[PDB]
Amino acid sequence: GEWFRDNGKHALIVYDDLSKQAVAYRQLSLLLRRPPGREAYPGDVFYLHSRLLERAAKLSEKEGSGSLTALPVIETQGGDVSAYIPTNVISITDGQIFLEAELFYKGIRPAINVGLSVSRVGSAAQVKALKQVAGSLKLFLAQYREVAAFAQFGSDLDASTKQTLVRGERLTQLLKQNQYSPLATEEQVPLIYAGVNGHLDGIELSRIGEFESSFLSYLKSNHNELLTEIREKGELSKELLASLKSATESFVATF
Amino acid sequence: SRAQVKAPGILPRRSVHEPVQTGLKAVDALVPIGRGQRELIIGDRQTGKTAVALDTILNQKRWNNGSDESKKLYCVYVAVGQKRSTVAQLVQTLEQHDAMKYSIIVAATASEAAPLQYLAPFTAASIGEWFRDNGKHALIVYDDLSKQAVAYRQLSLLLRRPPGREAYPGDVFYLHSRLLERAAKLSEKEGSGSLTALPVIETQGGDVSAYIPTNVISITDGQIFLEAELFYKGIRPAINVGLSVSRVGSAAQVKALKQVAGSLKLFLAQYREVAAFAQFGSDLDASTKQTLVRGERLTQLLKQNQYSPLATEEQVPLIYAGVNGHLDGIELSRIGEFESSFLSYLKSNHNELLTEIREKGELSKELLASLKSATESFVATF
Amino acid sequence: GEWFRDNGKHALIVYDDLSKQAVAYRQLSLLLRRPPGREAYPGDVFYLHSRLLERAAKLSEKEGSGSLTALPVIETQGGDVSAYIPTNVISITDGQIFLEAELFYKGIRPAINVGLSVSRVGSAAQVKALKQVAGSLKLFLAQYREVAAFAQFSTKQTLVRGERLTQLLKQNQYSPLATEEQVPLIYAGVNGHLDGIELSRIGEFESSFLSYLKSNHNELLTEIREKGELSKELLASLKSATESFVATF
Amino acid sequence: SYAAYLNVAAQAIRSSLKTELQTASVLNRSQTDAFYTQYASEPTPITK
Amino acid sequence: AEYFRDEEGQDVLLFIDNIFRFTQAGSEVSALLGRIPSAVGYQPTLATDMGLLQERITTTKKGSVTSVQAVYVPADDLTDPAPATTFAHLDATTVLSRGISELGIYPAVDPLDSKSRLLDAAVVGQEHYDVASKVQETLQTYKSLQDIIAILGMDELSEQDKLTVERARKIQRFLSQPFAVAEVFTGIPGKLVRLKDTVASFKAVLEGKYDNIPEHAFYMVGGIEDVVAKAEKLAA
Amino acid sequence: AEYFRDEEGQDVLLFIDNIFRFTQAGSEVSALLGRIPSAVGYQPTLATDMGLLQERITTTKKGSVTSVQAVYVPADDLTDPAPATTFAHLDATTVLSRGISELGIYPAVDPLDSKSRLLDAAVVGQEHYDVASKVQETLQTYKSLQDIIAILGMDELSEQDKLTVERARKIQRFLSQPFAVAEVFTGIPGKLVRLKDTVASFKAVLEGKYDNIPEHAFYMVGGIEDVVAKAEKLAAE
Amino acid sequence: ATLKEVEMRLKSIKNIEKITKTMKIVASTRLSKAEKAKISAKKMDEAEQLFYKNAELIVAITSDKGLCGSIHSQLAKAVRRHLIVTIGDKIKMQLLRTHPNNIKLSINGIGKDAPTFQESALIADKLLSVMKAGTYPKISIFYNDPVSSLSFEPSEKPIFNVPRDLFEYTLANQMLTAMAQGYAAEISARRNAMDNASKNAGDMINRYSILYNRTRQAVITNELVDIITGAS
Ligand SMILES: Nc1ncnc2c1ncn2[C@@H]1O[C@H](COP(=O)(O)OP(=O)(O)OP(=O)(O)O)[C@@H](O)[C@H]1O
Ligand SMILES: [Mg+2]
Repeated sequence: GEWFRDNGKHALIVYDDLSKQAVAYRQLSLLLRRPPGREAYPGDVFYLHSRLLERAAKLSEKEGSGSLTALPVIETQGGDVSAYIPTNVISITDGQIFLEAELFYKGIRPAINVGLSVSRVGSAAQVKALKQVAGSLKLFLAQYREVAAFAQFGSDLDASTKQTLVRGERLTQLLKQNQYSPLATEEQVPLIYAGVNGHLDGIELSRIGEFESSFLSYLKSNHNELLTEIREKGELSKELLASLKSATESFVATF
Repeated sequence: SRAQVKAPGILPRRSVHEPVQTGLKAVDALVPIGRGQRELIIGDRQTGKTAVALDTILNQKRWNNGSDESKKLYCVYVAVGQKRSTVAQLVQTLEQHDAMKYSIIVAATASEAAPLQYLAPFTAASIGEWFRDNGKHALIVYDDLSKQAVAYRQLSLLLRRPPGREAYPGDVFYLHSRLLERAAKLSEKEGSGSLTALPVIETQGGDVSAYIPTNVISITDGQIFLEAELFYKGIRPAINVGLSVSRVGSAAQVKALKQVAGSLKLFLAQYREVAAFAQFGSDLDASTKQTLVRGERLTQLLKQNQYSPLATEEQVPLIYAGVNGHLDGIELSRIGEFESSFLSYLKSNHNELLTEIREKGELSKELLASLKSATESFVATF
Repeated sequence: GEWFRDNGKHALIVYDDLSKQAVAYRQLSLLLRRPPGREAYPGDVFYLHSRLLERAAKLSEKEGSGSLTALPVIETQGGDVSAYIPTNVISITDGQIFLEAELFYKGIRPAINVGLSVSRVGSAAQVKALKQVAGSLKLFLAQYREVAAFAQFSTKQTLVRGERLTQLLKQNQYSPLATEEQVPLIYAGVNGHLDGIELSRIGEFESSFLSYLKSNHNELLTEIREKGELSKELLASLKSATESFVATF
Repeated sequence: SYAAYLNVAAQAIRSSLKTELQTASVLNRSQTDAFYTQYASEPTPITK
Repeated sequence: AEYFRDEEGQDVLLFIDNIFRFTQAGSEVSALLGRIPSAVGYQPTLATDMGLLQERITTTKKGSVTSVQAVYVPADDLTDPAPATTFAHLDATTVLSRGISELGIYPAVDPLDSKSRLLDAAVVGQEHYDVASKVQETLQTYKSLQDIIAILGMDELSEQDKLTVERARKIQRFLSQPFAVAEVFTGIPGKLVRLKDTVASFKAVLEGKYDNIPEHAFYMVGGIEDVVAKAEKLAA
Repeated sequence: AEYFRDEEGQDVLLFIDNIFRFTQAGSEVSALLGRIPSAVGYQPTLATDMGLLQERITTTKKGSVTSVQAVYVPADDLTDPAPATTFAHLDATTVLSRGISELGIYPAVDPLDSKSRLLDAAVVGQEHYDVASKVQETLQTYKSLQDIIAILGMDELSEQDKLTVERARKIQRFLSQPFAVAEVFTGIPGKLVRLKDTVASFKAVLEGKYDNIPEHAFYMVGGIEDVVAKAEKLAAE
Repeated sequence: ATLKEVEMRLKSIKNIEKITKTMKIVASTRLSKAEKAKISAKKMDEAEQLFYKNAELIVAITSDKGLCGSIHSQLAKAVRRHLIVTIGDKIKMQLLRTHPNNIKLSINGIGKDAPTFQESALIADKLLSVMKAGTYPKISIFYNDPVSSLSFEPSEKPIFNVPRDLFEYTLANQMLTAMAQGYAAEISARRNAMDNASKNAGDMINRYSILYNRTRQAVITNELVDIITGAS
């Protein structure tokens, strides 16, 4: 990857997975009879994963402007993050995507723990359209992960939080997407505008997918201009945002 | 015979199908032991392990006094790391109950050099192996293998061998395996014998995750798990029926007892599913309340006194009463009475049912109907 | 300190703190490749402290009557007294003063946990006038702790008495009061005469009452000083002013 | 049965309310959903 | 097994009972040989020994050595390095839980602890996956409501929750199956069901199309085209 | 002690305070003798070096020895190898625990972890054994309910359990006792309570004869007549 | 003792905290309707009692469900202190252990929701058609008065062709008022009790978190000690 980095090209290196690199180095060191540390890992394992990871960098226009992005995978045992290798890699990386088995089993996939996941960098990188439209999404999702423990109870449900329980359910159904089907930003931001602005409230929770598949068509055909400008120009100028509201309200009146 | 002598292989064995009648309701009825089985008696300090093994040893004098060498279960008790005064109390117990004439006691006490503690279980296994190989049945109690493991640890570390987990040597599993696997049941080509192992393990804090526990739990065919929290509640023997399991299972239970033990087990499993709300039994659902009541009364119904094994003829009517629901009307405290009175009635009346639960060993529908009759009658009198 | 002890003089040695001495001996030992034990300390971290604290002794007049008193300090991680080094020094020493963070942050300073604090020499060292007055206050407050813990889950009398006793014991830093000044208060404390005083007023009491005896009653403090023990006549003369001031207060 | 009579008349006046006019309070005000047992132990359970 | 694959030219399935003891003996030999013990006492060569065993178990041009490996979990702790390393190679999990035998649901496979990687629509198909997901959702709902159904009666459930519970029990018992090897054990004729004939059946159950019929009729049958036969016998 | 037992024939009682310091001593030297340390850090010989000491302390047909041994528990971990090995060697074991002492209940003997072989109806008699079993059952019920108490409050408990809990609290506290040697640091005069009086008093408490008496009167009194006396005193004052 | 055990203990206590926290919110949601059902009935009562101001059996009202804290305990204390017909399984249970021969009539199932005049009227109707409360000098109602969002007091209100119809009516009206105030007191007591329980759960979680940290450190120290003994 350092080649693309130094020669002015952008790269992406996926380590799947570094827990097994740590195990391999542990074997290699214990058989060399080097003194072990915690969890039988050698002392410098922090040096192992740091020397590996932070080679990832974004270079100056004076050194080539290339880059290399590192997505190291770690398999936590029983969800424990206090283990030694996880404790180190969480500290080395700029952020984490925490995939939760409790979500994976419920059929929420990708099972990202929106609460524990964090990107202490990427907020400055996000495609502007998605920053605009998802400004409210993290708050809505945290409120939902609070209120959802109350999902089961009857008509006594408070009206104030009923809107939370609606929007969060719809947003959870939106954020799940089938494997090997990655979506373009132009297809991403319209759905998140529909969700955050609560247009999906009038749709049954089992039909959200039929929305996401159908809505993309309504956009692609009826509003090619909007998707095209969102991808090509990169941001949702107010005029395009009004186009987006109009298109969503139109399809939803249809749907 | 040599101490370390190879265990019998696949071909000569025959499957465990006949019972080691312990007389302890909580064992015969929920975690049975067959002639040839290997059952771990695992529990914390002073939780009742030796008491289970010794009640088993004592019960056999019902059969060992008779005429048929097939029913007789001769016993070997290996005392490893115990103090000699405890072995003296043990032999005094066995003498009071006359059980010494068919018991052999092999003592490598704490003061005996470590090599003899490491070797004693092997030589006791070689003793029992004679009964096994000559067409008789034996029962060997290792009390306890944790101390054999400690003796072998001393031996190994002083031999400058490298330690593994818990400072125990890297081949303690091989030790306990080539010890226990010698317990077997043989086939008619080799004398129809057996040798049954009841190894004890001293779990610190109930941690089944320690090394020697982790090994023995995997070597043995089952475990009788003794718990202190059950002991102090008067559930004695303190057998955690849930954690306790037998892989031979029904093949070892007496037929008459298998019949009722299936339902006993089902009801106690429901009780364990509900137990989290046992202290809130009032407001719970009707079915949950029924299961809490009956589970509590069954758990009480299993407790019995030290040095007092009940024969199967006395276990069967009692487990029948518990399962079919007659005891649901009895205060939880009076159950101890119900047994001691109820069995007496079955001798004062319906003696044929006990006599045939012993002779036939099988609860034919006629016997089950007469038993229902007697149970209704006494719960009416009670 | 042993020079004072041996030559007939009296000493006091404050070790501040032995947790760090134990850490230092742990370093010294592990670097010497001594095999680690519990809490990675060496097996003889006990001897390190026993041969230190056993030297604090009180001698007979054959050896000159001297003495050496030891006030070792131990830092407890997370307030757990079950750790290795804490337990070792509790086993070596004749008692313990346990200072609790929950009390300290609440403002109960000094933060003496009366339940866990105990001195096995006890009254034998206490000034006679305080033994004569305190009765069994330590066990009363030890029981008050559990009474309050279960109250959270006529007990009100024990609980009131314990709250007021706990409040009475507070003291300001660098401001020590001699025993002439402690004997008076602990009577109103132990004999529950303080039950008629609101909690927030106790800080006003302790000084005002101290001012009353010192202002008027030189006859009582100049006794308890020179005598050190109460005759039932002076005990009466103290119960009297206590009842009088408390009725005034 | 004066309060009982008013209860019957009330169920009448409540069912008389237009189906498009009933608030859930009205359908609730008809739901007794209770039982009684005479009483030692209960000789007979029944609705109330 | 690999000879049956490479030279015999046909697929074979290899039973390893138990792999925990492969890892255990590896730790024993490593401690004996003086290799510094790793985490809880297992060998440093744990992962590479396991790999050198497993990765011979694979498919190739001439055939495949399938493996069904019993995995003993010491102290029921799936986080022990031995099971944790075994889990990195296996992609289908079948949990035989005594709690499922208490309900009498033989062959006692835990419908929820058991999991498989091939359940993806890409491998089994979107239909199979939708059906299995509905089954899992219903059974997870029942297992969740298991506490509330005890604290409160089933009359307290919503009709849709009650329906999911009843169809969950029926799904549970339709999952039971008479084995052919076990026909001597209890006489049962022991039927075996194709995969398609299983998806089409649990589908008919899930949709409520076959909710008309009782619980015990779903017990020990080789398909809904046999559950209806059993139910016709019972109704008659 | 051995000579007083065997060559002089008299009845001996041998106090050892504290036997753990024996094993710990063997530990301190084990590393310097070149042994590979065992578990948490004790010497390999722990199981045998102890026995050769412990096995000599015993009763014999030559003479009787009554031994009372203090067994320090490091870090309060009764799982530490030394106490765990010692437990096997003792007929009667009274485990003093820190939690009971924090509750102000001296003499701090854990009423449950403590055990003795001679607590059998054959030796102590059936009445004593039933009383002891009811006591242990009540205290274990309290310790099991403690979490429900701590979270949901005592009021959630049923009448049977509220009574069992109040009785357990009375009993754990009635087990307290002032020792004549502890007076120099507790003030309360010492008490000796005979065996029959203890059995009868705990029987009376189990039977509910004194449910009316408050807990605080059961503390540090001695017998039950002194429970009554302290109750009268609290009522008067 | 070991890390997995402290971890499962902490997880169970966390689940308990979660459950009690959800229950608090549910109770707070029901409180909104209980308050209004209490307000209306308080106005109706004051109106009816204006007549008793100008002019002039024990029915024990509680719920059927527990976790209300001291509600049922305090009402049973009031009943025994004053000292029968019970409304609710719980007060019936409190009384059945002490005076089985005194319970004449038990009503169940009304505790789940706010009282309605139908319920009160039919309960009175059973008192008049079964218990035959007619012309009894001994008639009074024991019930909980909700004093604040954090307190309730056990209370008693006495009971007394129109001069007879008015008793036959105020029976139902005062029973309604008592059930309404008892429902408000029960809901408030449960909110307070579950809040207290969740706070206690957080405290226990803090304690077991201290223990988790200590056991983590001890586990690591022990394991690395053993490894180091091996590496000699
Ligand atoms: N059936 C029983 N019912 C009640 N109590 C019993 C029973 N059997 C034994 N006990 C009591 O329990 C203790 C028996 O301990 P036991 O010998 O069974 O355990 P152990 O294997 O010796 O454990 P350890 O070796 O650690 O002491 C004795 O105090 C005895 O009085
Ligand atoms: Mg034993």
